[PDB]
Amino acid sequence: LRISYPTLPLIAMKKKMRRELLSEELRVLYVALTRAKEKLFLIGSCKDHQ
Amino acid sequence: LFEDEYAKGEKAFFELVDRYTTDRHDLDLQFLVKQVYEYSRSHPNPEAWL
Amino acid sequence: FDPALLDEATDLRNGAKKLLEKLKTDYFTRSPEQHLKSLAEMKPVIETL
Amino acid sequence: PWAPQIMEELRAQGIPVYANLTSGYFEAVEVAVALSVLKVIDNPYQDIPLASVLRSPIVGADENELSLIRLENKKAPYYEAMKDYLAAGDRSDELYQK
Amino acid sequence: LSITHSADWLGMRATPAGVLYFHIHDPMIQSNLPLGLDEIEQEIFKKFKMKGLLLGDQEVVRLMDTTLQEGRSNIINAGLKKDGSLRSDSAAVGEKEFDLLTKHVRRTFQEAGEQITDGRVSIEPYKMKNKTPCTYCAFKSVCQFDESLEENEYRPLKAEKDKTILEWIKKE
DNA sequence: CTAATGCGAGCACTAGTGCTCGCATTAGATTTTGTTT
Ligand code: SF4
Repeated sequence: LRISYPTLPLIAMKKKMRRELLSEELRVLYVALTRAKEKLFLIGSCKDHQ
Repeated sequence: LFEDEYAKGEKAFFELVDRYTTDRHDLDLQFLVKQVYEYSRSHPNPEAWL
Repeated sequence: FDPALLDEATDLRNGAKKLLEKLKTDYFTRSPEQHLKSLAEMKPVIETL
Repeated sequence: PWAPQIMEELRAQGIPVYANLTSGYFEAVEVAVALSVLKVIDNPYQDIPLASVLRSPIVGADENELSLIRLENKKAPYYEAMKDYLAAGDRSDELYQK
Repeated sequence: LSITHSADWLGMRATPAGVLYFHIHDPMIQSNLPLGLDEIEQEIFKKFKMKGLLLGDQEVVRLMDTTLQEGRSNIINAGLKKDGSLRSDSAAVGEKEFDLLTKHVRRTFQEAGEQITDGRVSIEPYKMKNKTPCTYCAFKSVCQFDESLEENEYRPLKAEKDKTILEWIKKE
């Protein structure tokens, strides 16, 4: 038939996975920041400040 | 394995291949099996999880 | 009326709209019966995998 | 994947850098060249590794000297052309000596 | 070529109607709405809508898609307003523009051929939209291009908009 | 994804004219973590 669309469990898992991933990235950041003894630098990049 | 399965020519195998590959080649199914297997290897009983 | 405030409220309301339309397209462009049918239909393929 | 470009800039400013990297090895020119030598030793009838070795500092053939080798035999493999140049060239030529 | 030799090859001098790309593939439709068979066939049909460049005329457009009465075309990147005039989304240009382009092309060929016979073999990779010719090139180990080396650098090409490009071609 | 573009429709205001609403399509965007000796 040449058609494709997400089933309910796929969407479900995608939602689940997104929040699991974000949760971990958060923890990753925590590990990073807690490595420092005396000094901490946070560097990032964006298109526009304002 | 893939060659053997193509040789058998079982309808189910073609049914799977048709769905998880492109119109030109079957490399995506290759990567799929690799990925599913690798993931299953993080369970204490991989085949049961599968 | 503060111009910025007008626009800010407009933005938020449109935010609500977007959230709902995302919800609708995610789950409710197909009846639950149809979802279950497509799912069940996929069962043999999974067994081969 | 950001680490190399960071190291290059920090090294460019006298700041010593260390990093356990797991990629980028085969795009280093020396590696491509040394590998090319190994390939040519395995099978000289590979035009691109042969040309790589010839143009590398290992031999130091320039673009003119390269096309000059090609002129001896256009249709054949590049190795064949090289052999032919040797077969016809006089020992007084610098290219011959290379 | 086709235009320059039309009179001799066909019988009459012709006008550039356009250049079109056809994507040969067996597409897969990703739809969020349940589709009837006819609607699916329509979506598949849509997947083959041809990109490229056209002549900005309602007649040319209608000659390329005789079905199109009003709205967007499913065969070419053109559309007609309720007015019946060309949609501004349409990938088209005027007569002068097409001729402008073709002239630029022949200029490119002349200059290139000149430099080839001039013996120009310099290592000058371009870089445009993060894309380089090196990725697809077999000769990376022959050139031994080393950006870290002085005298080895990419050619930065600005990915300008069509209007800007044609502007350049006119001024040149 | 998301942001912009345009085109057309309607709903509301004080029949035309404003502007919200909706749809549909390009355009640009993005560049993995560990396990042995
Ligand atoms: S790889 Fe060497 S030759 Fe091929 S394009 Fe990049 S630079 Fe020019």
